[PDB]
Amino acid sequence: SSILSLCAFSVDPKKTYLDFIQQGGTPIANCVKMLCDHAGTGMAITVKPDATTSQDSYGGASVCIYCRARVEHPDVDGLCKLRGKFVQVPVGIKDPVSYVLTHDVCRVCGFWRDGSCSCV
Amino acid sequence: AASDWKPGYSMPVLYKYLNSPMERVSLWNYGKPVTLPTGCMMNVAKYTQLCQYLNTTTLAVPVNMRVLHLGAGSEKGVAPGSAVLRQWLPAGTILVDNDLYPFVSDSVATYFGDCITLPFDCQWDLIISDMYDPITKNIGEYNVSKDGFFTYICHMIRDKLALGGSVAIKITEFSWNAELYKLMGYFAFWTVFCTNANASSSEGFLIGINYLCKPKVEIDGNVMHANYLFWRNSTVWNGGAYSLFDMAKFPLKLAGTAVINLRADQINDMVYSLLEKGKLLIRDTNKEVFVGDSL
Ligand SMILES: Nc1ncnc2c1ncn2[C@@H]1O[C@H](C[C@@H](N)CC[C@H](N)C(=O)O)[C@@H](O)[C@H]1O
Ligand SMILES: [Zn+2]
Ligand SMILES: [Zn+2]
Repeated sequence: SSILSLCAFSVDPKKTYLDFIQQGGTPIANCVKMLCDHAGTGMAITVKPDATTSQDSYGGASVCIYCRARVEHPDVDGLCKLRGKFVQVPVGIKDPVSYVLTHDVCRVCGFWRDGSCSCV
Repeated sequence: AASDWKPGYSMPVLYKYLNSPMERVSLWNYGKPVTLPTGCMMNVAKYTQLCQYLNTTTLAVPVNMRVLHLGAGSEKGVAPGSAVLRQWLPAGTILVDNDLYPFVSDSVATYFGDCITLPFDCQWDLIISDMYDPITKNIGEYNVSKDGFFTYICHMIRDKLALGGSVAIKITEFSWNAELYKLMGYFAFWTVFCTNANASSSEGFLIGINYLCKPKVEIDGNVMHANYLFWRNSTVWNGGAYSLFDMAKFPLKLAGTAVINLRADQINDMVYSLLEKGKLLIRDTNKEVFVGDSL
């Protein structure tokens, strides 16, 4: 893939991808969407699929720009937060990589900070 | 058809007793009349249906289960089967996978290369293979036993699989091995499972449950594969993915399984009945610690 190779050549894979989306690029494909009972609580990144009927659930590594582009993650001492877990996004979404890159997980309740988190 | 709603089909026992001649497979259903739930990759459906079948067996499922997944990569560089296994297996299960070519996976460790060079020397509780090489098959007029990665699979069963462990090995009409079939005689139970989603394919999963390390039955591998093809030749399935809408019970439950580093001299009558129930795995008990496991 051309965009993944551009991302891997660049200092900031996230910026490179998001700029590319904004410029008309077509989203990363082949994200691994799981089958689940959609009876989950709806948290963002979970040990097992946790989607509500409002969400899709994805294999974490397949929606991680750094994993997909084969470049080191931002924290070289740590481990990818997505790989080995499952990522819940709105059920329609066609660009799950973008969604993951532009939202933040509340660190106490575990939901996305996009109107699902209720803390503070 | 009602049968479209199960995860798939397993070889009827009677076929396992036949002496079928080897013949080409001919399925009645090559038009592939099955739809997949929206946005769903074929191998996600396939692996999910395989795990649905394995949910009905006496799989030994302990804490710190060791699972090896060979042939986990795709041409698109992701690992759909490994994602399903990660969803399926209990939290804290050590899932390690492998493929010839680089790919990105939700396993705790991935090794790129010939499975033969896999650098881990531990004993495993469950080995899944989807390894497959297209049309680089043994040429000739005869469908004969193949020796590729199957040689390695047989070696892992003989030396690197805990007593009580299980395997599920992808085979097709041409991609099969006679010794692997014979080794299924060393398990408490063995079958071939064909997923409903891929019913239009000779693909089957050759499954052994609860390894005993002793031949419980004697299987001529060459005859057995012919028997499997004869079964595919004398049954007609629509195919289907309806079982994928029943996911409430999907996750594999801890089975009530103990791990004991028993000696070969302590494998008595009780041990064996425990092995056949999925209640006991015999191997070293230490937690295998991988660098990439969030511990
Ligand atoms: N000796 C071998 N060692 C390791 N992998 C192999 C070997 N031979 C074939 N393979 C792999 O078997 C795989 C067959 C694939 N169709 C597997 C699809 C994959 N399981 C999925 O979830 O989509 C290829 O990726 C091969 O690289
Ligand atoms: Zn990553
Ligand atoms: Zn919150």
